[PDB]
Amino acid sequence: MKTGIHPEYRPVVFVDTSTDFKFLSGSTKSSSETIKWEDGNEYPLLRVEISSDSHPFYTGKQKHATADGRVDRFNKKYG
Amino acid sequence: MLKYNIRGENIEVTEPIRDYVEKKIDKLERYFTETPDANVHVNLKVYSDKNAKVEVTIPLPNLVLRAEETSGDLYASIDLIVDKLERQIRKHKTKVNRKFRD
Amino acid sequence: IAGVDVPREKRIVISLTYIYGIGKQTAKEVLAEAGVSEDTRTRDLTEEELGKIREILDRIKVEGDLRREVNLNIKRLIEIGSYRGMRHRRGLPVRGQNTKNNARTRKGP
Amino acid sequence: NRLKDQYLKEIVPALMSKFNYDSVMEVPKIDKIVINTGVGDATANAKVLDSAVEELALITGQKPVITKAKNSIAGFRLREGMPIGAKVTLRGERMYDFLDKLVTVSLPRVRDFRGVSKKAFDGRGNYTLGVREQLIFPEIDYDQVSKVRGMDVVIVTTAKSDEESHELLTQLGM
Amino acid sequence: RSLKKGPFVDDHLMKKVEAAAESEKKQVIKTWSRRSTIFPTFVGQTIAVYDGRKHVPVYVQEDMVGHKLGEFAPTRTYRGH
RNA sequence: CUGGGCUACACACGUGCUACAAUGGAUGGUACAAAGGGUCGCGAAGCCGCGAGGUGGAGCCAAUCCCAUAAAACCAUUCUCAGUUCGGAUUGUAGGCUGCAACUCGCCUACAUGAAGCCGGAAUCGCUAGUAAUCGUGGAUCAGCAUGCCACGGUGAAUACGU
Ligand SMILES: [Mg+2]
Ligand SMILES: [Mg+2]
Ligand SMILES: [Mg+2]
Ligand SMILES: [Mg+2]
Ligand SMILES: [Mg+2]
Ligand SMILES: [Mg+2]
Ligand SMILES: [Mg+2]
Ligand SMILES: [Mg+2]
Ligand SMILES: [Mg+2]
Repeated sequence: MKTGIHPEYRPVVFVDTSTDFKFLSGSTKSSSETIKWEDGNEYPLLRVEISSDSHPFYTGKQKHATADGRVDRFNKKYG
Repeated sequence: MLKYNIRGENIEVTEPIRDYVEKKIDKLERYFTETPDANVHVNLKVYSDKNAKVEVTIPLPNLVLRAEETSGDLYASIDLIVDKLERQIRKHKTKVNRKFRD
Repeated sequence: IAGVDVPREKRIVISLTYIYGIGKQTAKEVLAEAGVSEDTRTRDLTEEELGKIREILDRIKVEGDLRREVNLNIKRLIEIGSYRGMRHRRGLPVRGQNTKNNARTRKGP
Repeated sequence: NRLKDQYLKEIVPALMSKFNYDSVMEVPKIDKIVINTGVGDATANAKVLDSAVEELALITGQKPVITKAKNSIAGFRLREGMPIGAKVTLRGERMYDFLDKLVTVSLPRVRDFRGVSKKAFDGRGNYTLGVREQLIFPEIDYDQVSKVRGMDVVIVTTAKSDEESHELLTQLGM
Repeated sequence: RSLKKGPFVDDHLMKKVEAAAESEKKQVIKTWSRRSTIFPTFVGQTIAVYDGRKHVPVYVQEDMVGHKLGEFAPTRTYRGH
């Protein structure tokens, strides 16, 4: 580990604002925050968008949409 | 770069006729050293007594070229309509240059 | 931020319209069910405000899902043999407008 | 840090009584992660290369080493020794933490998230992923982005064939 | 009929295919009415539609329901310049 | 008699409409006309729908009733010089209306997509006062369909030494 030629890599605690999903994995970005978790992990409380707990392929997303029947729609629309 | 437009009435505008009109009126470029691109209006008509007519209009900016002829067959009129047109280009060009040079 | 980066100096009513599938009028309802004023800068809304908007915008369709659906409809017409398919496949005007002149916005230069 | 713990505490027994391995060290693991970028377009302008270099250094934690061309192909207006590309090699704690971040928060950011390819194996147990958008990784920001450009994260595993690598990756969470 | 009072289906065309369900794509139908929306009952059938000078056969699918017959019978014969 | 076509399309030309934004876009309030049409016709109030529109039937063979709220302009807020809150082509979906029938091939509405375009080369056109410029309105043909045509009014210039 050569010194003086690497960017800082202080630990950080992740938090998912979508569903309050705590996560711990150190990251390079400081993000200017402070929060301690899991018996002491004082580090930035890095906010983030949806994590793997809500994504379609990374989670159990059910529909988020609907389907079509066309001939069913033709029968429903026409009557 | 001249763009042609033949209005063939009472006659069929065959390709040999189109080539003849295009190549004969194309030699006017030597005179008017910059002919701005313009549309040529050509009209052809034949009577019952075997007479042919050609009308040409070439609206150059300050030069309104016209000539209309009646002769026996179609080809004679086209060959004889250059003389009326060439006169007007020579008339208009040499009128401008020599008069401003008193 | 809300599906994709939105402008910062702009306004929330205007910034939202930068994502495919949303418009000026629909931005009135998503800012109404969110219960937040229209005249609010994007770099002023809190997490509580931004959270409701993302929840509200989830119900409506957005980019990608809408981008693929329209293309799927275009594909359905290409091989079914409908008349609109040849217009779509050849780039000529699809609806009922002429072609002798003024079809450049679809045919190109 | 934790992902290694769950790997060696739960995934290891699963591979044990799923593949009926003779001894312990026959179970496959992840050896290294190597990330590569290409700046072949930086033949004239040598500064976009540098920008990508600090991008990689920021995104991983270790400065990349600039790679030099091994040939002088005239089709790509090249001469030998021209600096093309960069690489960051992760081995140990950094590897596990980066893979955890990639799988839990980076992948759920692609514009069309339908699932990673199931046929991206070289045939001998190594997986190559091909993300091609800059801030798929949450760390870098949109304002700092100067040119959208892709990346090549490569995972090298000790498994002897494709399928057991597939189950190892699924166990990890790919 | 592009309104609530629709849809519009031609009588003599509709009746002919209705009694042709026993055939089950065993006879070509030769008709002129291009202004009839394609019904679910038409699915699987083959109809010959007049394109201005002749009859062109089309096999009805499920995707063709709700469209007009003439959409699949191009009239103008264009082959470039 | 049915169907198609006169609506085609690599392209060239003429005549028009809309723009390329701050004297502007958007939102709210409000004032000021003339000239015409209406009986197998105009069609109000009321109720419904975001909308185009639907039900309803008053009055009118009309200086009486309807078409029919004129628009630019004025007053407030906001946007802050960007291919944008400019521009609207193009396209997907869902509708309305006429007609026996809207695919070739009609007009209009709702949602979303958002293109060229930041004043135009050579050349060239119109206009002398309620004129040019700009904004609305009506009528003929017409079941439906006009950026065309024929008429009406609102605001309202600059310049003409001279041949
Ligand atoms: Mg000669
Ligand atoms: Mg039309
Ligand atoms: Mg005509
Ligand atoms: Mg606008
Ligand atoms: Mg239509
Ligand atoms: Mg719209
Ligand atoms: Mg441009
Ligand atoms: Mg500008
Ligand atoms: Mg009319």
